[PDB]
Amino acid sequence: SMLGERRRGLTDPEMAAVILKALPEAPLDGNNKMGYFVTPRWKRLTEYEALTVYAQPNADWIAGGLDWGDWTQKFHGGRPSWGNETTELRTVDWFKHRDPLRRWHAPYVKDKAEEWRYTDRFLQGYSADGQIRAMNPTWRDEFINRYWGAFLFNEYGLFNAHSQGAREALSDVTRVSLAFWGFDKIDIAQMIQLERGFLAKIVPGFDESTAVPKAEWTNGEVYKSARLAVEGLWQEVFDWNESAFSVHAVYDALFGQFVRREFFQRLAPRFGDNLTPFFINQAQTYFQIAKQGVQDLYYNCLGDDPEFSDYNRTVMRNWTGKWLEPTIAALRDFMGLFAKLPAGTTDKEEITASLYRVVDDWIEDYASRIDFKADRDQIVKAVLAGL
Amino acid sequence: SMLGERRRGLTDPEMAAVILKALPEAPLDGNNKMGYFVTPRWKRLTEYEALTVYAQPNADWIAGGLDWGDWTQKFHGGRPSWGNETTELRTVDWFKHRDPLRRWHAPYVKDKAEEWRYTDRFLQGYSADGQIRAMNPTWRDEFINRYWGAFLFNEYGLFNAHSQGAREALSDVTRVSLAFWGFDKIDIAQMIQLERGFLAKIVPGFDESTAVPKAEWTNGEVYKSARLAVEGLWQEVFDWNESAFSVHAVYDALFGQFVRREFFQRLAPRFGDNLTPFFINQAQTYFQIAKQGVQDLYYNCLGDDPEFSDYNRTVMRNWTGKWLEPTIAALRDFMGLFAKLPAGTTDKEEITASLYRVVDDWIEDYASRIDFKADRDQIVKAVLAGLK
Amino acid sequence: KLGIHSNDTRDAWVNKIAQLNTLEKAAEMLKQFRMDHTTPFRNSYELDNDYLWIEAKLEEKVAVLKARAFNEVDFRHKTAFGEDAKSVLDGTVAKMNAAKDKWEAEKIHIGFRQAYKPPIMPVNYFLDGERQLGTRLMELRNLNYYDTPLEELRKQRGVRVVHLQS
Amino acid sequence: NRAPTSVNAQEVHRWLQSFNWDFKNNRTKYATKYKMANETKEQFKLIAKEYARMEAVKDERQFGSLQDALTRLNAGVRVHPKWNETMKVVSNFLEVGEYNAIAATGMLWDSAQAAEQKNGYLAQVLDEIRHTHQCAYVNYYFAKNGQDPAGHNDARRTRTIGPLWKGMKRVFSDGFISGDAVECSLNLQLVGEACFTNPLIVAVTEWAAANGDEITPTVFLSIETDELRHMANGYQTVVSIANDPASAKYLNTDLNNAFWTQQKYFTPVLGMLFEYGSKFKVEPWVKTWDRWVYEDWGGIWIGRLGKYGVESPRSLKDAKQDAYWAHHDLYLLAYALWPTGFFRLALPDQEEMEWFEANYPGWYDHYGKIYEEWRARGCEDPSSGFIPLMWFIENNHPIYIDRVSQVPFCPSLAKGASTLRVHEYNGEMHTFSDQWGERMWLAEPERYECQNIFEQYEGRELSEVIAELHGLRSDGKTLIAQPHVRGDKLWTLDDIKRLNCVFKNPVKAFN
Amino acid sequence: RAPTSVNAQEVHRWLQSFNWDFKNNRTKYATKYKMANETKEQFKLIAKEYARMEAVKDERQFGSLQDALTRLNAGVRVHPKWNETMKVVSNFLEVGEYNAIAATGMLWDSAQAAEQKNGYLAQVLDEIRHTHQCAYVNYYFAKNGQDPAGHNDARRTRTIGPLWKGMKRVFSDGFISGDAVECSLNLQLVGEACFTNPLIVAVTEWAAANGDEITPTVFLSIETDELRHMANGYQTVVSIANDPASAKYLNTDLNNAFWTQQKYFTPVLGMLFEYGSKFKVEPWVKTWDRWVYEDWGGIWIGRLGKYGVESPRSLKDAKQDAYWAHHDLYLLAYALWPTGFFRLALPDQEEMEWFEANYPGWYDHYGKIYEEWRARGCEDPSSGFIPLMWFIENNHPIYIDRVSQVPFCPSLAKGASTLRVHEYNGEMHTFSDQWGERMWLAEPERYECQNIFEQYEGRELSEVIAELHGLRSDGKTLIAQPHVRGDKLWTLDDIKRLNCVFKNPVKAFN
Ligand SMILES: [Br-]
Ligand SMILES: [Br-]
Ligand SMILES: [Fe+3]
Ligand SMILES: [Fe+3]
Ligand SMILES: [Fe+3]
Ligand SMILES: [Fe+3]
Repeated sequence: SMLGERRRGLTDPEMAAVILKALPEAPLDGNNKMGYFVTPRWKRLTEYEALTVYAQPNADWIAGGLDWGDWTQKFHGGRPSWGNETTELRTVDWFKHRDPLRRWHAPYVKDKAEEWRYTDRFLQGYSADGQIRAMNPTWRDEFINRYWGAFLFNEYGLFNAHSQGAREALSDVTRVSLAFWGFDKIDIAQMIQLERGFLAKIVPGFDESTAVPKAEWTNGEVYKSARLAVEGLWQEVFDWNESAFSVHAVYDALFGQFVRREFFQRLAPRFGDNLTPFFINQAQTYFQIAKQGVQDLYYNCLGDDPEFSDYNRTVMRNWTGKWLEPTIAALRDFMGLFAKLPAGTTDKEEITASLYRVVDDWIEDYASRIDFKADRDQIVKAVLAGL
Repeated sequence: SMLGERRRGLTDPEMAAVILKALPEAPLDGNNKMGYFVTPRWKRLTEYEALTVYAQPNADWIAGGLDWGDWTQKFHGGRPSWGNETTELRTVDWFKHRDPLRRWHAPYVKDKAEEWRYTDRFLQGYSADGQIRAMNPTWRDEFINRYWGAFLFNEYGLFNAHSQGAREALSDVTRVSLAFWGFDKIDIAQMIQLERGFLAKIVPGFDESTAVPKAEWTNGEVYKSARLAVEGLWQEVFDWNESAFSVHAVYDALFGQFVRREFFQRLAPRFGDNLTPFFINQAQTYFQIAKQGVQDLYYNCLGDDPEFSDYNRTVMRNWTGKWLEPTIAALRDFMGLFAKLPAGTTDKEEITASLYRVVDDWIEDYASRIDFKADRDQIVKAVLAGLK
Repeated sequence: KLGIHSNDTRDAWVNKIAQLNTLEKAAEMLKQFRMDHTTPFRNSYELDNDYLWIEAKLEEKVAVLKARAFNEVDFRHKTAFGEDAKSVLDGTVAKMNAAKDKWEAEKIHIGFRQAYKPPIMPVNYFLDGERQLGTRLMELRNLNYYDTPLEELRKQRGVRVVHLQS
Repeated sequence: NRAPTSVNAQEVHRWLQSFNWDFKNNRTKYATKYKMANETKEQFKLIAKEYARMEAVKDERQFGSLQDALTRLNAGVRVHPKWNETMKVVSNFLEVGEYNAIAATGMLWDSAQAAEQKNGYLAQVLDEIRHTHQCAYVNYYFAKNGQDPAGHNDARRTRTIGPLWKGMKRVFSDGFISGDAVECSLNLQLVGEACFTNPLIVAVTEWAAANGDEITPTVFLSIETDELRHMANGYQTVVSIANDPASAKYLNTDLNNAFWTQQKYFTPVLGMLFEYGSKFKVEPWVKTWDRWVYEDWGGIWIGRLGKYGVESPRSLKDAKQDAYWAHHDLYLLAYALWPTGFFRLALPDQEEMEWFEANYPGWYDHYGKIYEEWRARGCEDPSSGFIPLMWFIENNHPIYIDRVSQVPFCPSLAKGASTLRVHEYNGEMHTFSDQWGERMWLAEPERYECQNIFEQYEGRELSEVIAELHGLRSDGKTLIAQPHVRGDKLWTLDDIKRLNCVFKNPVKAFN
Repeated sequence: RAPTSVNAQEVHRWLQSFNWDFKNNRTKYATKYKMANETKEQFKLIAKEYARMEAVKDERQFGSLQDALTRLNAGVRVHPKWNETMKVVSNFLEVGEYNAIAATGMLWDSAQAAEQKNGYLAQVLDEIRHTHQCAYVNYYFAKNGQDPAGHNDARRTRTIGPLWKGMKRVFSDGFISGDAVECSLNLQLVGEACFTNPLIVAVTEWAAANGDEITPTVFLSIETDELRHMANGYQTVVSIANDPASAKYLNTDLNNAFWTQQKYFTPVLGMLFEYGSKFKVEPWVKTWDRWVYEDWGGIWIGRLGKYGVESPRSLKDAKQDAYWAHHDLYLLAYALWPTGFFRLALPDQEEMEWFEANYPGWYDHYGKIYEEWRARGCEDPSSGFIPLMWFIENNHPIYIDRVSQVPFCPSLAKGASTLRVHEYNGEMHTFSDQWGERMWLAEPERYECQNIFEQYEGRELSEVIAELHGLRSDGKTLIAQPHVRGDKLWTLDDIKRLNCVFKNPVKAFN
C-alpha cells in the first residue's frame, strides 16, 4: 500500500505520543561524549580513538586491559584467547598506539575507493590517448611482465605474513593498523596483476597469465633470496610483533623500497613507461602511510616505553640484525637484474646513489630509532657485490 | 530544550494525524517517472537525462523547444534571451546531445573531488619519499617552471573561451557539457600552478611566482603563435559553437595534445620527472572525457543531423580550415623549444613521428568525421619548418 | 487547424519556404518577413502568434542556401546580400555613435536587427554589433530615465492612450 | 627535508589574479554601460578541485538522507496534499531560476576582467548547475515516491499551459540574462537572491517541515549553504563598477527597475505560496514581507552599499502600498483559472478563513464570500458544469495580463491596485497594471513583446488547449490540475470540454 | 584506442595462483582438519573494489545520520526502554564484531587456497567496519540521546555485570579460542547463519517500533555484508569435507558450537526484545522456533547434508529448555540491576497482559513477583529494597554456569532446574546442563573463568560499583537504575546504606 502496514514509532501518531510521554525533561547525564574516559593523544579526543580504543575486551593482566578475570573459553591445553605469551615485546599499555593518519574503517575504504575509481578513469584515458605507443617493447614484454609481475608474489607474501597478527594483536588500535598494512599489501599485488591485465587488453600478443612471472619468482635467481626471506618472515615467525616489525622496519623498508622506488619507479620512465609509475605511486603512497603507524607503534610506544624502553630496543635491535642479513641477500640477488637491462640504461654510479638513498633513508627513519648502529658503507658494499 | 520548539508534520502526533487523514488511498497517477516524456538516448531513461533535459525554457521557435511565445524580457534593441541568431549551426533539436559519460553536477564534482584528495595524498607521499632527488635540475628549473608553467596561460585562455558559451548555449545538455569542458580547463591551469607551488616547497630557491611563466607566455617566441591563437579563439569568436568546436576539435586536439602528450608527458620521464606526468595524466583524462561529448554534439547530433547534416559539415569544415592555419602556426613556433633541450634528449625523427601521431589521431577522431580533407604530411612539413 | 505548435498558418509558410531555392530570393524574403512581422515597428501584427517559429524556418532555408552558394571566405565575411560584413558593422556603429538622441539610437539598433540578423550577416559580426549598438542605446536611454513624466512620455513614444484608470 | 608536504587552494589562488593577460581584444562580448574594475578581488579563495570537494561532501549527506532514512520513513508520501501540490510549482519554478542563473553568471564571468572576479562568478555558474539538478531532484523524488506524480513528473512541459509561468520567466529567466550584464546582476544577485531567494529558501524549508515534508528541507537547506558566495558576487559587482563615472548615472535606475521587476511577481506569488499552498501556517505574509523587503533588504543590506552610491529603490513605497492585498487578489485568479495549471488547488477551508480574516481584516467580506459562492456553484464538483471563470464573465470582471511583468490582474475586482493603462501602438494593444512597468514599456517597447495567454489562446476552446499541451494524467483523460485536493471526483478533459469555454482577448473590447 | 580498463573479476581470475608451495607453507594454528588448497570463494573481489562497495554504503548511512535523522531529532524521540536496550545491543554486538576480526584473521591463516584466504580476508575487513559501526551507534546515542551514561562508557562499565561474561563466551572467546574450525562453526555456521543474520534484521524491526531510526540505518547497512560471511562459513565445511578427519570430528564441533551459541542467545535475545522494549513486534517463542528450528536447523543445515553435516544432537534439548529461558533470566537481571550499565523497567499493565496472552502462566509466576517487588518499592531509593534481597530471603541461590557464564536459579526457574556441583583439586564448579558439563569434564583447562561471586566475594556492592566506575557524571548517581523515569534515580549512597555483601553461593555445599 501507499502507507505500508508497518507502523514506526517515530512517525506513527499513537506510538510517538506514548514515546514522547515517557521521555524525561532533559538528558539524564550531561556527558554526551562516548569514550570520554580515553586519554587523548592529541588536543581533543578524535572520532578515530572514541570508536576504536578499548573495543578489545582485554582484562588487566594484559597491560592496558580494563576488564578483569580469565577468558571464558580457551584453547585445548589452556592457551588464552589473547595473552602476553604471543610476543616478546612488553609494554605498560598496549592501547597506547595511535595511527597518525587516524584511520578507522570509513576513512580507510573512502580513500582506497577514490583511488580505485580514479585508477579506472586513468586507464580509460591512457588507452584512449594511445600513450602505449611510446613505451619500449622490451621493457614492457620482459621487465614489466616478468620482473615487475614476479614482485607481486613478494608483496603477496608480505600480505600473508599479517594473518597471524590479525589474530594475535593485543589491542584494537594495533589490530586495525596491522590489518590495514596487510590489506594495502595485497592491494599492491593486485595492482601489479591489474597492469598486466591492462597491457593484455591493449597490446595484442601480451599474455596476462601469471605463469611467466610466477616461475620467475619460484625458480628465478633475481628474486631467489627475496622469496626465501619472504617465506621466512611469513611462515617461520610466530610472533606477531616480530612479523610486523621485521617486514615494515627492515625488509620492505630496504629490499622493497629499492625494487619499487630505486628500480622500477626510477627506470620505467626512461622506457616511456608512465603506466607502471601510476601504480607504484600508490604503493609508495601506501608505504609512507604505513610507515607513520609502524614508527608510532615500535618507536613512540614500545621503543620509548616508560618502563620497557631499553628492553624493547634490545629485542628490536636483535630483530633488526636477525633479518637484516636475509634482506641484504635479497638485494644482492636482485642486483643481477641490472645485467639484463639494455646497454646504457644505467651505470654503477647511479645504482650506488640509489642504494645509499635506500640505506640512509632507512637509518634515518628506522635504524637510528632503536639505536641500531648500522654501517651504510658496509651494507651498500655487501649488496653492491652482487652485480 | 531536548525536544526543541518547532513541531514537525512528519513526527508530531497531532500534525501527522491531520496529514494522514487528508491523504488519498493510493497515488493519483501511476506514472511515477519524472521526465517520462523525454526520448531516451539509451535503453532506459537515465537519471542524468531526467534531471537535465528540458530544464531550459525554450519555446518551439528554437529547434526542439516545448514552450511557446516570445521571451518576456529581451535586451535593449530586441535581442532574444536565447535565439537561433547566436550560432551558425542549425539542427532539428538542440536537446538531442547527450554526454556519453552522463555527467550531471553530482557525479562531476564527485570525481573531481576524488582526484583532489588523491592528488594531495600523492604529493605528501612524493615529498616524504624524497622522489624529488632524482629529478634533473635543469628540466625542473627551466622546462617545468618556465615552459610547462607558461602553458597554464594557454589552458587558462581556453577556459575563458567558454564564457560566452555558458551564456548562449541553446540547451541544458549542451550548457552542462560546455560548462564542464571549461571547468576542467581552469582546473588544469590551476594544477600547473599547484605543481610549481609544490616544487617551491620542497626545492630550495624555487620561485612559485608566475612572473617568469607569464613573461614567457606574453613575450616569448615558443608560445607566440599559440597565444595569438588563444586570444582569437577566446575573444574574436562570438559564435558559441565555433568556439567550442574550434577549441576542442581543432586547436587543443592538435596543439594541446602535442604539447601535453608529445612534449612534456613524453620527455619529462627522461629527466626523472614523475611529478609533471601525474598532473598531465589528469589533463589527458579530462581531454579524453571532453572528446566524447564534443564528438557527440558536433558529429553525432549536428554533423549527422537528419536535416542539416550537409550544412553543418560545410560550416565545421569551414571552421576547421579557418583555425587549422593558426593552429599550425602555434605548433610551428613551439618547435623552437626543442633547440633549448640538452643535446641528445630527442631528435628530428622522434619529433616528426610524434607530430604524425597527433595529426593522425586528429584526422581519425575529428577531421574525418566531417569529411575535412586533411593532408597529414602537408600539415607536418609546415610545422617542421619551425625546427631550429 | 488552429493549434499552438501546429496550425494552418505554419503549414502554409512551410510550403512558401520550400519554394525558395535561390539564395537571393530566399534572403530577400527573410528580410521582407522581418520588416513585415518583427519588432514593435512591424508593418502588421497578423502573424503575432507564429512569426517567431516561421522566421526560424525561413532562416534555416537561407542558411542552407548561403552555405551552398558561398565559398568559405565569403561565408565568414559576407552578408547573404553580398555586402562586406565588417563594412556594414563599422558603418552602422558609426551611425550609432553619431546618434543625437535615444530615439534615433533605437531606430538604428532595431533596424540593424531587422536587416542583418544572422542568416543574413555572419554571427560573429552580428553579435559584435549587438555588443556595440546595445551599449550606446542603453547609455542614451538610461540617462535621467525618470525625468520625463508618463503623460509626456506617452506622447514622445506616440501611443494612442485608449484608457486610463486610477 | 623529506617531510609530508602538499599545496592547498589558497596557495594556488594567491596567483590566480595574474592568470589573465593584456591584449587588444581582451574585453567583454556583452553590451554594458558599466566598466568592471580590472583589479577586483573575490571573497572565497577557491580553485576547481577544492570547489568540487566541498560540494561533493554536501551531496553525500543530502543524497544519503534521501535514499536511505527518508525513503525508509516513506517521507515522500506522508506530506499534506496541498503541500505536495505546492512543491510542484515551487521546485520547478525555482529550477528555472537556478538554470537561467547559470547563463546569467556565465555572462557576468564574461563581463568581469579581473581573473578573481571571473573566478567568483564561475563558482556560481557551477553552483547554479548544482541547484538546477537539486530542484529537479525534488520533483523527481516526489514523482517517484509521492501521492501524486502528475505535474512533478512533467512540469517542464505542463507549466507552459498556465499564465503564472509567464511571470516566473520574467523574473527568474529573462530578467536574469537579457539586458546590461549589470542590470542582470541586480535582478539576480543584489535583488533576487539577497532580497528574495536567500530568505525564501529557508522559509520554504520551514513551511515544508510544518506540512510533513522533509524532502525539501533536506535539499533546499543544502542549496542555502552555497548562497553566501552569490551574495558576495552581487556585492562585488557593485564594488567593481563603483569608481566608474557611469555608475553615478545609471546604477540606481537599473537597481530600481530590477527591484520593481522582482517584487512585482514575488510579492503576490510568494504570499500565495505560503498562505494558500499549505494547511499549517507559519507566519502571515504581510509581516514576512515587511521584514524581508523593508527592514532586512531595503534597510540593512542596501544600506551597506550606500558608500558606493547605492540608494533605496524609489519604487519601494509603491511596492509596499500595493503589497497588502496582492497575493489574495492573485489567488482568486489562479483558482479561477485552475484548469490551466499543472497542480491541484483547494479553496480555503473554514478554519483557514478565520485566519485570513484575523490576519487581514476585510478578507471575508471580499474573497471569503466569493469563494463561498463558487463552492455553492459547485466549483469543486465535476458534474456542476462550473469553473470560476464563468463567474468572471457573468459579472463582467475582465482579467488582463501585464504586458511587462506578465502578472495577471483584474482591476474591477481587486482590493489592492486597481490601476489599468491601455495603449495602442502601431496596430497593437497593450495593457499595464502599474506606472513603473508602463515606463519600462514606453522607453523599451522592443524589450517587451511577450504574447499573453489570451492572445495565444484566442478563439480556442479550453479543453483543446489543455489537450494540445499535454495537461493530462497517464490515463489520458483525467486532468492534472484540479479545483480540490481530494482523491475522489477528479475532473476529466470531457468535464471541461462540456463547459465549452472559449478564450477571448479582453483588450479587444476597447475601441 | 577505445577506452579500456580492468575490473575486479578480471584480476581475481588469477588470484588462486598468487600462492606458491614451500616447506613451511602451512597454518600456524592447531587444527584437526585440512582445508583443501584448491578451495574457491563465491565473490571475486580485490581490495580496491571491496573498498568502493563499502564506501558507497558508508556514504548513505552517515549521510542519513548526520543530516535528516539529526534534523528529526531521531536520537531523542525513542522510547526510554529502547535507548537503554541499545546500550547493551550495540556494545555487546560490537565485541562480537571485534573478535570476529581476529577469528577470520585466524581462518585466513588456516586457509591454504589463495581464494579461500581472500574470502576470509574480506570478512576481516567487514568485521572491522561492523566494530566501528556498532561503536558509532553508541557514540550517536551518547551524543544526541536522552541518557548517554552507559552508551558513553560500556567498554568499561560492562565489566561490572554478569551478563557480559556470557557474551564474551559466545562472541569473543568462542570466536577465537579452539580449533580454527570449531571457531568457524561458532562464528559463521552457527553464530552468523543461525543468529546474527536474522537477529540484526529483527533488531531493526524492534528499533523501528520503538521510535529508533538510528539503529535501522546502521544495522541494515551491516546486514548487506553478511552474505559474504555466510559464504565463508559454508565454504569452510566444503574445504574440509574431503579430509577423513571431518567424518570423525565435524558434527561434534558443530554440536558444541550450536549449544554454546544458543545457550546464551536463547535467553538473552528474548530478554532484550520482550523486556527491553515497550512496543512488541512478535513473541520470542515464535521467533526462536522459526529461526533455530526451521530456517537454520532445517533449511540451512539441510543443505550441508551432502557434506556429512547433521543437525546438532543437542537440538531437542535446546528447544525444551528454551520456552521460559528468557523469562527466567530477566528476573535475575532485574534482581541484580545495580551491576548493569543500563536502566531497567518492570512490565506495565499492557505488557503483563501481552506476556500472559503469549505465555500462559506468565502472570502467576513472573507477574506476581514483579508486582510484589514494585509494591515493596524496588523502584524507590527510599525503600532500601533491591530484589536480590528477596532471593536471599526466599533461599533462591543464583549460580553462574562455569562453562557458559549464564546465570541460573534452579529453585525458582520455570524452565530448566537441573544443577550439578563438583569439586576438583580444591575448586567448586556449578553446571546448568549436561552439554556444558561434558565440555568441562573433558576440557577442564579451557574453562577456568572466575565468576562475579568469586571475584566480588566479601565485597560490599557499592564498592564494586564505585571501583569500576558505575557512576554518572555527577559522580554520585548510578548509571544503572530499577526504572526508566527521569526522577528518583538511585545513588551510590542509596546502595551503600544497604550493606549488601557478595557471597560465593557454591560454598553452601561445604
Ligand atoms: Br476559457
Ligand atoms: Br551483593
Ligand atoms: Fe541557486
Ligand atoms: Fe544563487
Ligand atoms: Fe559482523
Ligand atoms: Fe559477520
